Amino acid sequence: SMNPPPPETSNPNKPKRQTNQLQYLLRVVLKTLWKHQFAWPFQQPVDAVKLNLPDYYKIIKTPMDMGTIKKRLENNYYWNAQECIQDFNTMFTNCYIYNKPGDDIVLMAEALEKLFLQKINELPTEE
Ligand SMILES: COc1ccccc1Oc1nccc(-c2c(-c3ccc(F)cc3)ncn2C2CCNCC2)n1
Ligand SMILES: [Cl-]
Repeated sequence: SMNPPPPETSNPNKPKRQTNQLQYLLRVVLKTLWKHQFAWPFQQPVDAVKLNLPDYYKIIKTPMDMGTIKKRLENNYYWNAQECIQDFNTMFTNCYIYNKPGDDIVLMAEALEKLFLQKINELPTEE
C-alpha cells in the first residue's frame, strides 16, 4: 500500500518560540540519539512500500520518526518541550505496537529509548 505523506514539519500559522529546553532537545537529545549505532531505522518515516509492509499504516495512524522531529525542532514548530517529548514517545510506541517483543527492531528502539530517558532526566529547568 502507498506511504502516507510525512508528518507536517512547518506551519506558518502556528506561533513559534525558542526555549532552553527546546534548544537542548535539538542540540543534545536529537543529536545524541541520531548518532547511536541503532538509530538508522528511526531517522526517517517508515517506508512501508520499500520494506513490503502493506499493513504498517493500517495499524499505525500516528507515525513519527527522528527526521521529522529534527525538522520540527529546526523549524521552531513546537511551542513547548512536552510536544517534542510526546513525538519521541509516539515514535517508540509505534515500533512497540507493530512489532513483537524481543525483535531486533524492538531491542533497537529500547536502546534508543533508554538513552532518550537518560537525556530528558537532564532537561534544564525552563530558565
Ligand atoms: C532493523 O531494521 C530492519 C531490519 C530488517 C530489514 C529492514 C530494516 O530496516 C527498517 N527500517 C525502518 C523501519 C523498520 C521496521 C520498523 C519500524 C522502525 C522504526 C519505527 F519507528 C517504527 C517501526 N518496524 C519493523 N521494521 C522492520 C520490517 C522488516 N522486518 C524487520 C523489522 N526496519
Ligand atoms: Cl528479530
